[PDB]
Amino acid sequence: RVQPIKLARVTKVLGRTGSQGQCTQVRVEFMDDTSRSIIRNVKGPVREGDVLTLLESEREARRL
Amino acid sequence: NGKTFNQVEIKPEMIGHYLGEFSITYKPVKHGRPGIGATHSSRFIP
Amino acid sequence: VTVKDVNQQEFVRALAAFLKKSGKLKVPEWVDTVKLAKHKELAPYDENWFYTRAASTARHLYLRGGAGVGSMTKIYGGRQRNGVMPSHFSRGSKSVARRVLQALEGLKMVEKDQDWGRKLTPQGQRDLDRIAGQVAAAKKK
Amino acid sequence: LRITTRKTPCGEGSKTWDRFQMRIHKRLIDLHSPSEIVKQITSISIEPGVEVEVTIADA
Amino acid sequence: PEKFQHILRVLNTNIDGRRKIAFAITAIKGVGRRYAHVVLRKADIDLTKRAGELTEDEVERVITIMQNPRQYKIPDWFLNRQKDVKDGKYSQVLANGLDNKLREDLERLKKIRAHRGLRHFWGLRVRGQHTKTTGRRGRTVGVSK
Amino acid sequence: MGRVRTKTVKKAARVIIEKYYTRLGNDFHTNKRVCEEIAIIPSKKLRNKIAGYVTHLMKRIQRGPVRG
Amino acid sequence: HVAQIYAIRQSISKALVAYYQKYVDEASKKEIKDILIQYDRTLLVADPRRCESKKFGGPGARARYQKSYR
Amino acid sequence: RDKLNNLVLFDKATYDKLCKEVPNYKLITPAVVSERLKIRGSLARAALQELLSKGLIKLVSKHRAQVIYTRNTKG
Amino acid sequence: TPDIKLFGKWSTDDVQINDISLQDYIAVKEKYAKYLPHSAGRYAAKRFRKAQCPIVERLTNSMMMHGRNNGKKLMTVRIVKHAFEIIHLLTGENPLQVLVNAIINSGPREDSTRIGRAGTVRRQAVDVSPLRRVNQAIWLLCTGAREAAFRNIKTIAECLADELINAAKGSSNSYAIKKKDELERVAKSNR
RNA sequence: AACGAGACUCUGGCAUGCUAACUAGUUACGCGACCCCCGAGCGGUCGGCGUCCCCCAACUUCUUAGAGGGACAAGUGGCGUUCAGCCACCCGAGAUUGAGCAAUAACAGGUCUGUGAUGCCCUUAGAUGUCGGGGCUGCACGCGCGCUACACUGACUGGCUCAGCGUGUGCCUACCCUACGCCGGCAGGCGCGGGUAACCCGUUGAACCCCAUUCGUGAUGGGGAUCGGGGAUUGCAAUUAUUCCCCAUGAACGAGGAAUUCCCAGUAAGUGCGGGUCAUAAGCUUGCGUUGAUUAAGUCCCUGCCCUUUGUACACACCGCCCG
Repeated sequence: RVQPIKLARVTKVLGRTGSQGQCTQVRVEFMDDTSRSIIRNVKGPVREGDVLTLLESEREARRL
Repeated sequence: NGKTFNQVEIKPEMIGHYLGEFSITYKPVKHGRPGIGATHSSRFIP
Repeated sequence: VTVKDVNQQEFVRALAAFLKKSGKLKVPEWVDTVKLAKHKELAPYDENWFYTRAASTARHLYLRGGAGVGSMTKIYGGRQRNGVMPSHFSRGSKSVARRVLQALEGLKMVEKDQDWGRKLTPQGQRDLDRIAGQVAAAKKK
Repeated sequence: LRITTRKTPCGEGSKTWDRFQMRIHKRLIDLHSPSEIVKQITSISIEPGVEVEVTIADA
Repeated sequence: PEKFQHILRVLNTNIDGRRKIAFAITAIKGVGRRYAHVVLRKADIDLTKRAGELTEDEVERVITIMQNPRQYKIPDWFLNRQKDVKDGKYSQVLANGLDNKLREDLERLKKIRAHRGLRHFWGLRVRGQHTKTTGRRGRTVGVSK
Repeated sequence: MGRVRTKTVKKAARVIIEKYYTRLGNDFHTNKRVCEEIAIIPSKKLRNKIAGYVTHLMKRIQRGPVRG
Repeated sequence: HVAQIYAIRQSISKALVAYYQKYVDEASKKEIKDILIQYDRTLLVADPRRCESKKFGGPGARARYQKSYR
Repeated sequence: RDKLNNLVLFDKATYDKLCKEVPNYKLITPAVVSERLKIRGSLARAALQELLSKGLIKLVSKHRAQVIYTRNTKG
Repeated sequence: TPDIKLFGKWSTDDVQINDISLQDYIAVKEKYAKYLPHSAGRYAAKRFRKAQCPIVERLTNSMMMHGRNNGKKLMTVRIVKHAFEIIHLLTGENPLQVLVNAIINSGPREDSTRIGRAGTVRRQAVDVSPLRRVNQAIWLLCTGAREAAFRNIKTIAECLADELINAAKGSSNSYAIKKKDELERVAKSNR
């Protein structure tokens, strides 16, 4: 939306979800706040410690 | 042919050719009316 | 220099020109009606293809132990597109190569030596390495 | 020696084959000595079914 | 440069000055690309320029070198026709005469009424080919009630 | 991966440690050559396995008592 | 044409090394070893990869002919 | 398919523009001459060979299947 | 230069990655600069192993596609040497910085996927890996030059260098920056 | 306790260790011969290029094939009951290179046209047992496996330069693989010679690829279907064209609906070759090299399979059973 482009980085990978394992739950640290953390769904193959490019942190994951 | 002796007169215009080109050995063909299984539809009865 | 040192694309294009100056090579009449191999679909664009191919003939004899009319054709043969059928390899013409090698032998740049094949005369081997340095003189190797 | 042929007589069912192979072996020992004592000692003292071929000369 | 002329008419087919000389000539029937790269070289002219750059003097020679090929020493095997059959000579056939010649040989093979003319008249393949799965024009077939 | 040891290894590994406890080291290569002499293992690949498990057991036997 | 290029590179790299290994001391060639193996690209090592053997029911070793149910 | 117009030899405006398009364009390939003018493309191949003998263009790379030419190599 | 290869003429120094997000999956100059893009044929037997190999090589790999061009990697390298050459004459830069912008500008920020509910199509918006962005961006722009030269008088080299310009400076005349924005326009809707 | 799994056999990957080689090489000279000064020098010599010469030379790295060794979750760090194991890393060839072999029980699966394997029935002199001719190729149509294409990442014409698994007359009853010389545009013909084969063909001088011309976005020179005439080879015989070659003719086709197949590393795809059938002839099948990607490191959504629990009017087993 009218939020500027955010950047947030992985702290840990949780497990794979979706109905073919195509989605991946992941925990991410906000990269400006070190006590803030949100759970996300990320499509691509990820390792740990890599940075994403979030368009919002209003969105939050809860299920497949 | 297979049973039949088809008679022919020899012309001077036939020279070089064989005898067997001037007598056929099959019926040219007619049809037809496609039959039953003649496609992916024929089936069932009981 | 030895002919090994230089580029070979350059080698032929000066060797072909060399021969045609000196009145060398008595050519066959058929040279403007000749497909040139069984696997071609056309005549060459070139109008001096005979001069070009005699260059490539004499070069290979310098390297390898020398071989007859059969082997020269096998070196030149390529792929044959049979249309709807899959492509296959085949050999080209023979009677052209049989005129090439006999035309060279008239100049005594080759000669029928022992062990089943023509081999290149010392006079021939002199003339190759003579123009081999002319290549390096020209551009700059 | 390779033989690559059908595993099924009267072909039916999934298409299968069978590789058979035979491996021959050759090796030769060259001697130079009188032909008598060679042809004497050679033909004896052989237990298995293994062939031997003596040659007069080759070199 | 060279604005002089373009598309022209020659015997029985209109030939453009747009295309290269050899390839331009091929449009005339009885002349393939292979037949033209010979005839141009017997005429001793360039094939490295367009057909619209030829002069009238030049093209007048072309048709003569074409239509008397034996007399300009193009071999007999390199012709369309060797001993036509019942005409007694080597021949080279060009555009509108080709069709006339062709229609004769069809007529001849129904005159004698060989296997050939029958297959021609029935509209079926002359040469050894299966017609079971080859053709179609036709395919609408039904059988139900 | 995989390669979980079978019972044929674990049966003889225990036996070989009980009756030749003294001969054992804790190196792979030494424990191999001992198994080669105190017994015959009819394969080569099998020998390389039984040694490695004999080694892996001998690590734990130098701690508290094994129950096998 | 291709695989020959990698072969001649792999040999000349090792050739140079062997000359130092035999007639010169350790610390000369140890240095040279660190440089080459940095951008290793099979200069001092060799691929174990060669072609696998075809089995029936395919034109390739893995690829299979088409299967029809009707 | 489509119909695109082409010319196998030059006329006035093409030829005159051809001499003055050179300093205005940094990249020069036969393909670019196909679009900016209505030119066959094989015409543009030999047209550039002519210009290089005058030194109005400069070669920068050459190959069998593609060739590049530049303005004058100035800056 | 004497201790680090160029490209045969093109510096890999004065080349930056201008994101902090997409570096460590874009690299070209740490020591990974080489005279040519080629490998011995190790590129993948682990998931992490893909990343390491150069960006310039990855570009050459994804350029040869669609049947007739497979297994012709040497022909492919001809197109790339002309590409950088054309890019340098045409605009005048270190022509790798062009490519790095072209990759970074073409990678999506958000993406959609499928989710099964009620036997009917519903879609869900999700994020994307940096490794995904690079893989996608290399795919997209290579499709452009392949598409354009399928009936054009222009060669693929010319087409490809044009496609990296319009990607490196967004202008929506490329096949990439169009198709990027299509995905994100969907991802806004169903979210 | 037993069978299957594994173990096993074959194959690939690691040896400057071992064993030994004119039917395998290398190196070294001895060399003398050819070649060009091409570089120092002069041409010699020194250096460079291959071939002949090579030995009573030296050696076995390369090639060949035998005996052996090497890899075990071995070592380290995490994790696990600290058990069985799992993950990362060092060394390095990482614990999966690919095949062969494979249980219990079953199917009214295929095969009486492989069988001098076989029951019963039939037929057996006007024979279902021999010669001649025709057919299995006949087309308004429906479907499957494939091959070749729709071009410029191309075609065309020249030039350069690399490989492997094999096979071959002396066999079946008449037959092989071919070098070299000569004649022909080509198919081909003709004269001589070798090969029982790491010995002769064949240092298999293959294609894609590579380098330089020509064509120009045009159903075009892309595509090569259809079709006319002519020339060769096999055979006792070539017509409904056996096969091969030359000239001419120049179609559909300009990226493909509903659907659907196959594939994870020297793998897919592109590209050629050998073997099989063979008197003549692969668009097939079986193996082999060469060039060599993108994408994944997952899941039970679809399709299907293994184990437990549960329900059943089913057991010819849901392709079941059963109501008006």
